Amino acid sequence: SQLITQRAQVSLLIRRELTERAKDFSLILDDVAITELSFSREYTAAVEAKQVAQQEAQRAQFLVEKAKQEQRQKI
Amino acid sequence: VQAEGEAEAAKMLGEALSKNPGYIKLRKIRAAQNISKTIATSQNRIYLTADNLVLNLQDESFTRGSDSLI
Amino acid sequence: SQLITQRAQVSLLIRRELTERAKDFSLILDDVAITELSFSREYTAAVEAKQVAQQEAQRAQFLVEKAKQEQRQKIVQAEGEAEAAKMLGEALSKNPGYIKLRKIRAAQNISKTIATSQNRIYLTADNLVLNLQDESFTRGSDSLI
Amino acid sequence: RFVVEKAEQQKKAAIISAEGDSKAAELIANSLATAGDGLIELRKLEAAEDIAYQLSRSRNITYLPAG
Amino acid sequence: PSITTEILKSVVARFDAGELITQRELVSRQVSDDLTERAATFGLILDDVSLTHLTFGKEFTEAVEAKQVAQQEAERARFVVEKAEQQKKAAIISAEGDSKAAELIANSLATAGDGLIELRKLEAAEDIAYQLSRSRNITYLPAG
Repeated sequence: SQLITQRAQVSLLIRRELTERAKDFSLILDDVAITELSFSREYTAAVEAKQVAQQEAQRAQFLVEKAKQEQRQKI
Repeated sequence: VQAEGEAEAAKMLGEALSKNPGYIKLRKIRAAQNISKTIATSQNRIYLTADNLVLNLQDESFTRGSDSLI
Repeated sequence: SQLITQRAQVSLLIRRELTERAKDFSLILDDVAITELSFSREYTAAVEAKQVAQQEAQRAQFLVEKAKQEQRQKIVQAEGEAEAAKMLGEALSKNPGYIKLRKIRAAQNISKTIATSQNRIYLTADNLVLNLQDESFTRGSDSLI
Repeated sequence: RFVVEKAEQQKKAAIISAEGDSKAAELIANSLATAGDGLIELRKLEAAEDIAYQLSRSRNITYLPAG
Repeated sequence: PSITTEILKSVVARFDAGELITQRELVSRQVSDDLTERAATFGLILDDVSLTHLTFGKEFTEAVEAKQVAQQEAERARFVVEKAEQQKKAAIISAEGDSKAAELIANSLATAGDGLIELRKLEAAEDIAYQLSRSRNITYLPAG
């Protein structure tokens, strides 16, 4: 969570680390860029399930109004 | 250990159901619904009774439930 | 247990033993070290089962929290059911005709769902109220007086 | 021994579920003693509809006539 | 081969997977210093020594997944309980509707018999007999 939400911090930290490390090797590091990041399908499944939970808490908010209308029909 | 857990559960649950055990009937209905859900995808050969469909409206047992509600 | 946990000590012990042994054979042992260690599949199965047992004894720690959340949800749903019961059992106090009407409507809905189903239904011909001489014909009307 | 620890945790998680069920039963009993068990009949009808729908696709379920 | 194997095995037998992951600096320093000391005897400078590929057993991967899914389940259940609260609201609303309907019908039926029930029974018999009139898998056996 921190790595993604604070991706800039870790990116620049790794950039500085790479610059310092490769300085001894006479290599100028013009820029260090994180071109991709991925996780195991289980962690992505978990985050998808979190989005599912939020959207379910919204679908319930819609279901209550649907229930109001159904109550009116019953009455 | 397991029996300790079961006895502690039984204390509170029996105290609750002391007054009126309606929760048992409601739980039975919910368990029937869950069993139906699991059966719908099962491989067994089930043979229910058409009475489950409450389609026979003229049968003498139709008004049974409401009769018990007076 | 001691060998693996203290593999270094056994390694140096066998180093000393091998160098002193081969010394008489005019063979200098530049370096003696252990390269591999394996046991019967049963001992490894036992150690793996110990690890899995520890893992499950840890997993129970999350099972209990799941139980806590399930308890909260159960209490919420039960509050809803209790309020519904108190607000609906007073209506049927006088005369529970609504239950019979609801039963008829539920029969109609069940028929609607069954019509397109895939089961093998075997209803009873009495549902068709075609037998007009059965002596049950007047039962419903007779019940109205 | 670790299985005994697991069983201790399971006993804890079963006492918790028992407390939840007991609270639910307490609420519903307090309601039903004063009110009456009409909600149970309504839920019976709703569950009959729901079950008849749920089993409406399985081809290995058959409905024989009562008796 | 011998020096690398001995150094790595000695370093790793000190700790376990959890300790290995938790303190990367410790293990890195240990391996670097031990390898440099060993190669000092053999006179081979180690320009850079770096361990960069860690892979554990399936048991510890399953344990880590359980640990993560514990917190993820907590987060998701924090909203599942909210959904259950909304469902309780939408069930109290439906219960109120049904209770009002029952109140109306009971008030109208206590004083005026229950002939409507019989008439609706006949109408529903007709309607059901029509609804099931197309399914080929519905059979009507005689009463008893």
